[PDB]
Amino acid sequence: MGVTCVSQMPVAEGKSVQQTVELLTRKLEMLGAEKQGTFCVDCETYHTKLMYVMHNSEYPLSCFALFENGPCLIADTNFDVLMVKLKGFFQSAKASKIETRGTRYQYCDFLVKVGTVTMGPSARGISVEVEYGPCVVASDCWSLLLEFLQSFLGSHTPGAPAVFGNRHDAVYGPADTMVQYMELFNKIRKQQQ
Amino acid sequence: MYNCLHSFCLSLQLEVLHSQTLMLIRERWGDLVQVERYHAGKCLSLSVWNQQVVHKVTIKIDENDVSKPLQIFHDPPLPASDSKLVERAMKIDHLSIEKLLIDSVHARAHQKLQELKAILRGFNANENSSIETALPALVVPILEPCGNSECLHIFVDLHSGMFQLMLYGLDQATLDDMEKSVNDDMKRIIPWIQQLKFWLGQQRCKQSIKHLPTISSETLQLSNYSTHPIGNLSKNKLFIKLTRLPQYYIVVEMLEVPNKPTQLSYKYYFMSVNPAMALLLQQFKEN
Amino acid sequence: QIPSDLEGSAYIKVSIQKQAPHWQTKLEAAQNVLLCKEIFAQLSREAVQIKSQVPHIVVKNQIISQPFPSLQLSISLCHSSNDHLYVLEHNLHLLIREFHKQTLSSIMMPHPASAPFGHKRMRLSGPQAFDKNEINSLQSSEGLLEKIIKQAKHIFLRSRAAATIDSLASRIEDPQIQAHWSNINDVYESSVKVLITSQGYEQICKSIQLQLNIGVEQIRVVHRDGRVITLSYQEQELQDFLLSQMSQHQVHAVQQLAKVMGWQVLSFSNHVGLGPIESIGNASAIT
Amino acid sequence: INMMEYLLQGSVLDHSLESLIHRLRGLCDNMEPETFLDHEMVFLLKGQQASPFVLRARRSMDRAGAPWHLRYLGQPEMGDKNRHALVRNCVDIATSENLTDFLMEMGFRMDHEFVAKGHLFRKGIMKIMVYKIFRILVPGNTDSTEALSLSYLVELSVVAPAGQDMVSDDMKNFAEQLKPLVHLEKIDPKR
Amino acid sequence: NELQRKDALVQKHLTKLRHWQQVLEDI
Amino acid sequence: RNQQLRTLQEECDRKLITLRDEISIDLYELEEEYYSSSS
Amino acid sequence: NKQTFNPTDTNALVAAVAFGKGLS
Amino acid sequence: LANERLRALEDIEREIGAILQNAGTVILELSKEKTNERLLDRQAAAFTASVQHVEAELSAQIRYLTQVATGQPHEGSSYSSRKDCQMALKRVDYARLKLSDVARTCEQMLEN
Repeated sequence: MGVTCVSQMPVAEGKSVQQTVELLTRKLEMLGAEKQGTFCVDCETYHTKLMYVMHNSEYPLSCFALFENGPCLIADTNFDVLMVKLKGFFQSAKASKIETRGTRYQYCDFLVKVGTVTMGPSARGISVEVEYGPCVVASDCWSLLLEFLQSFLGSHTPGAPAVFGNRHDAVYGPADTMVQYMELFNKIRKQQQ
Repeated sequence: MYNCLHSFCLSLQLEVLHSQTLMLIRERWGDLVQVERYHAGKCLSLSVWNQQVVHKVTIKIDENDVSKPLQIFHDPPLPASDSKLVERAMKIDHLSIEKLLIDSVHARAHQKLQELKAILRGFNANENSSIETALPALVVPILEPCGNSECLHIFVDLHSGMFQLMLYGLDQATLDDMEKSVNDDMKRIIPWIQQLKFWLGQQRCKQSIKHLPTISSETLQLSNYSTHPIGNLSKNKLFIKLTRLPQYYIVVEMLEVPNKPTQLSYKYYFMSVNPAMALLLQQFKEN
Repeated sequence: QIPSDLEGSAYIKVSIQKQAPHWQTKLEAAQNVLLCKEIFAQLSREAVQIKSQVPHIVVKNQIISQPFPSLQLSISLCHSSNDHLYVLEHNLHLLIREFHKQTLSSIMMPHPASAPFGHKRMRLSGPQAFDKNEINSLQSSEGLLEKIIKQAKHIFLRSRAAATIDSLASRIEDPQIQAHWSNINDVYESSVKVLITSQGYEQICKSIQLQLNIGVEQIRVVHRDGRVITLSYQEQELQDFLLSQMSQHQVHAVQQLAKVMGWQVLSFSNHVGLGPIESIGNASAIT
Repeated sequence: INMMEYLLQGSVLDHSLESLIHRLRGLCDNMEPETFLDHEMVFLLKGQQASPFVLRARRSMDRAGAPWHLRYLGQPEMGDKNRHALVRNCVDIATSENLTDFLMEMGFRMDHEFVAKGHLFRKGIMKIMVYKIFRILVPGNTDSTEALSLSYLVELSVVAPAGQDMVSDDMKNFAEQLKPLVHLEKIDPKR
Repeated sequence: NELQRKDALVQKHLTKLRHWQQVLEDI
Repeated sequence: RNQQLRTLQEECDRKLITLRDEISIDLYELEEEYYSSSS
Repeated sequence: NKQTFNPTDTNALVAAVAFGKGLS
Repeated sequence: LANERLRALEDIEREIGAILQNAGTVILELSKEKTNERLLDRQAAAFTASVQHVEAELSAQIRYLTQVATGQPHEGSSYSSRKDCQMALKRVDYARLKLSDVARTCEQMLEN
């Protein structure tokens, strides 16, 4: 449960999504980040209100059920089986499977995951996720994340997701990352083009 | 009387050795040794260093010459003669099959270490590597004045026959890559040893400057780099930034001395820095 | 009536060398023999089959390992059938006892009646979402041999560090050197506090104090003034380190003495850079 | 894959209970008893179908930090594959503690709550639970409760993969090791 | 004085050791 | 039997821990004396 | 000879845990 | 544990009492004159009471054994606690030997 920040890297106005991904991972290989594996994020929507089922690679035994403004469930992987057991009350709502695939770089307690958002065959955007391991309280280490994002994003540097905006000493949780991913995926689905 | 009680005792010894091999296969070895043939009272034949991860040791009582004890044949090697080891690999007066297996495989591991030492002296006459025999090990030094560490230790795991390498401060990935390449073929040890010179050199620099106030690095990502003489240096360098005063770098370039293959030559430059730019470079005097 | 194969007395014997009510007694002795056979079967199987750094030799009832290059560890099951370190034998018994009790644990019980079965933190991994590292840390069966060899490595390294500190306290009398080992150890960690004070001025000169964290193959040094240096397992490194620290103490004593006697400290350089090159470390200077 | 639950069920009057427990401490594994105390609540989803979906949620009140538990139990298989045990399809899910609130969003409504307090033993794969079912009145409160009957309930359960025979026979033998004290049998859920 | 101080320390330590041997013998 | 053996184990461990603390204090005194010896 | 289990209690309890008979 | 076993011991003694009461009754009947015929009736009632309550105790214990028999070999044990207690005692013994050695070196130092 370290503080994370998820953002959309824009298209760059030219070239492929793969070339901009090559640019970002090249900058990361400059700064001293090392590859430590790959990562995948899956999101599907289920309807009778909409519910989302999401899977991270980082929490491989967990599945997250996101009710868009309601509460989040975290459960083990057998939750997927329950949806197959539901199957009449909650239809699968196909042509809305969405994934991000990429490599995860670690640079001194910073985890940077740069993925290509792929609705079916076509890749339609770049997701960038930066997790800061040690900090556990949102909006306190935010300036650290801002300097790291200003170091390698440069321009298009995001600012302050609304999960931070609940201004307390609230401990950040793993549900907030999947909330940010769900907001990003909805923005990319509405972006479409 | 001698024929009856000698034949019975020798086949009893073969039965004891077969039961011991089934104990070893069941308990501790397990597919590192396999029984090829067993004819009760006639012959036993075991297979070590198998093809899956080939070699054989056979014990035969001859159907003639009741005077002699049990006969041992190492039929795939017919191993090369090292006078102490092949002696011990040719007696089962002790009724331990594991001692026989270990002594035969020990002699083969000694032959494999000696062909490695032959490869190293083929690349470098006046080597100073050494074979230790308690475990079968080859200690090869990478830089010529060296400690007991900073030496590549090579072992042969004499239950599988592979090579296993050991340096002290190496990362595990490069050690796995070296082990895989050497266990593929011996003659690729010599490209690695040269690569292990420069790495070791950086260790001997980074231990040096640990008490002074510095930050060492192997890569310095500044601009220019293709016009400034700092681009026109070797790829084995070390950038030592002074931290009490930044914009000041001491650059160590490591080069191979041509005749001596186990020595390095250092060159110290003094860079200054402002998208960081190089500014100037001077080389210090040798002595 | 005890089974044969369980009579007599047996015990594990662990050694480090630099080299190449009547029925109650019977049943306790036979149970002890059974547990020693269990221990040695576990150890010998892990020696033969598990790939490890610097591999071992298992002959019949004896395991020989070389944890450090000058060191030889030997584990032997002495079965009587009618130099020894007790600590490792006792820890062997407790390790195999914990390895048994892991299967029969109350952590496998699911308090929710509906909940199936299995470990507790593996259940907590689902809702309280765990990373890769916590998941792998929960499920990592490290064998007995790795644990015992790490314990013996720490014992030998700690004894060498104590020996070098006491040899410097015996030989050198010019500053002084003290040590205070901690009360509490682990099986893989100890700690000292090394002072270096002059003889009659223990209030003035309290500026060089160290703390060494003797791990398994590393000695990690934390200075008083925020310098962290990781040495290696050799005993020349610690000797040269403490020699350089005595040399810096001989200058910090004069600085804090000129503080007392009212003299004015014109110049002070902790590692001076002019003059002859010193072999061990840098030289210090005041005026 | 899809795991199946094999059940045998029975009951035991409380004044003989201790002998049962002593018998179980002989036969089950070398353990102390567990003394679980759980709150179970049943949600249902009144869909279009004649059969509404059912879900069971358990919070282990006694142990702090125990994850909530969801259980979906399929309808029993009428096939005579395992003739001697209730063979059902079981989907069991560990969950966070906002579950009820989440289930309120999914369309689920509560049916009944009950506490269950008892002991827990195991034998290999088998799980023996001997518990008393406590009716909750004053539905929010978990303290206002009354015992449902004098008898404790005894369940012998094995959760394991689909099909997978020679399971119900071992449960038959373990039930027959208790047969003077308890009568365990495959009781159908109808009436 | 160093000699006399060393002997005083070892005597106190020896009395504590003998007391602890008498304690540990009684288990 | 289990409860009796647990009580014996706990008595042995309390004795050992108190022994370790007293020996540690003596070791501290001896270390100060030996290292600060003039010789 | 003495009865250790009442089977009507068995049916009542399994009807109480199989569905809501007796709880609500 | 001592309860049912002491019941078995009492039934042993009462079997002896049954045989002795048989013998005493025919002892009194063999007498030339047996004046205490009331005592003969008392010994007869003693004999029959002994046989009857021996039957009662043994029938009750066979019933109780029928209630708690299982035919299964009781997989419980107490081995691990004995093992840990033995390790604790050997720790204490090791510390005793080492304290003897330290005290012996202290005696060698103070001895001169």
